[PDB]
Amino acid sequence: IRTFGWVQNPGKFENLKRVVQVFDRNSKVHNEVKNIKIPTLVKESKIQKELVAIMNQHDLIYTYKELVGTGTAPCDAIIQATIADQGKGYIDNWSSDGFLRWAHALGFIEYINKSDSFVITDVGLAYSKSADGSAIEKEILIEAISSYPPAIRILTLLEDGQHLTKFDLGKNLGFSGESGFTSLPEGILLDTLANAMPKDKGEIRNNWEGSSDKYARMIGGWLDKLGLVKQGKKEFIIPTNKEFISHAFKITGEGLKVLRRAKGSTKFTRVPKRVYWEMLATNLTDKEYVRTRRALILEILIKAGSLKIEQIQDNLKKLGFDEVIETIENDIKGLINTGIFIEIKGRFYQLKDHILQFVIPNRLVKSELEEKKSELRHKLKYVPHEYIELIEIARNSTQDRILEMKVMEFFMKVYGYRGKHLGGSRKPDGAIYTVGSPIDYGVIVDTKAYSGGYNLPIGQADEMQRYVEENQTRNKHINPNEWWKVYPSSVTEFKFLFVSGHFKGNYKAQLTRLNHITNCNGAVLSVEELLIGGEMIKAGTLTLEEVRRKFNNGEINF
Repeated sequence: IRTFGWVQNPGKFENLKRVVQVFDRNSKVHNEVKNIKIPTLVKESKIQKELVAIMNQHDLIYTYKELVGTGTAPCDAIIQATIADQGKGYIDNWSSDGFLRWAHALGFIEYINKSDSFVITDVGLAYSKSADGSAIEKEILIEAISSYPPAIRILTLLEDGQHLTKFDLGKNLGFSGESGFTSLPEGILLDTLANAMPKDKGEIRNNWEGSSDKYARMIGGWLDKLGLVKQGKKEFIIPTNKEFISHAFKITGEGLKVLRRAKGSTKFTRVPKRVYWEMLATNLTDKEYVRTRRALILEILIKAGSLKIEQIQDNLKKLGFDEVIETIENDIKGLINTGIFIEIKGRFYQLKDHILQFVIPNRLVKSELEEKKSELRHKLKYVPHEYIELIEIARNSTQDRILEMKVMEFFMKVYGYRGKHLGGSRKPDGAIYTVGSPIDYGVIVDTKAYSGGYNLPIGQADEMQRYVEENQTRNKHINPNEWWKVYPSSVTEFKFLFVSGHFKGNYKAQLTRLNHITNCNGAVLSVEELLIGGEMIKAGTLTLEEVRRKFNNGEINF
């Protein structure tokens, strides 16, 4: 199982070409690589004789392995050897993969499922022989990218002349909210930037980003170099101050022409867009099942006219995929969010685009986590479905940050709390409070993504005791950042909360101890109860004064 259609890390277009010119038997690089680079940088004789040989065939076809190899490292493959490092004389198996994913995404090479192999295409050879810097090579490049949905999607989001950051773009890019397509609330990120030390501002301004923010910056950078978009820093007035984001873009004249024609408002047909099963889901545990489900919905829309979600669900069921209307609706917003045009008029959907033939490989049991996503999408009628994605995100350690921001955002936007997300090693992940309640109270929050079920290690319970007491003592020498100022002075009653995928073990004993030392009440909250409690605030069957009483030094269950 592979994953394509999305690249996260930077590379030179001059290196992309070389990667392509290797599948073309009559190019210089092909010979240069197989006749010089490989026998030189590839020591282990056996693989060395196997690779040049493979590059020696008449009709060239390379398997994933032959191109990417393995890493830890020595030269293990073709791509590795045709591209030198940014200093070895070759690149690793990670950067090799980005380049493979990149060549494939723009359509210069095609993937043959089941054979786990690639070959050059029609436009790839033309790209290969194209003169460097010529007007024709540029032409080939712009046509290639126009068959790439995400690029078309980035262009659609800037069509009105808007000036947006990678975050404002990322939130409406791909299958938004789920793992692999996450975006950091801009407003929340600028806050961390405004109160940061000038020595860390740069890293936060450019390396603090969600998956979709990554893709938006990359795709946006591709379009910039081709003249379809213009990258320029966006500025903001953030009072603790002034801040700016350099990864911002704005459409151009040549970009609107490309979009106009891609929409179908021109005298020429649009460029047929390439879509593959491997692009309909990335870092999702159940990506094999989900990829198929979204693939089959695309198909139905394709061979059909105007349809009602119930008919789509109906057509889907015939294929053996028992889905609920809102899962199908979320799957469609993602298709739209990746570059495909599907008009929605009232209760009817109708695809209006030109997509080519893609193969659904091996044509699968729904996992317990997806069934839970399905249950909550068809149950929580007020909760923006995107939040239900936190149930899976909360089980991945690598996702603390987005978990951080997204949980605080839900508190303020859905529950109705005031306050904000803090984060860092000296501040709690968030500090929220109420206004106008019978008893206005404050809350100290800490979140944590963990796989399996948090038992609340004494280490994290240790870090929370520090926040609760610092809000009691409030000494500027102990903590010069006086974070507690976030709270209104009138507030005197505080609570502490730990939020995670789900809890198990003797977490209660930790709560009993912290309550005894600080005298404050606290609790633990599973992400699913966070959502359940937020849909109640909205349904009207739960109040912020009822939450107050939930802190009983145990687990909260609404």
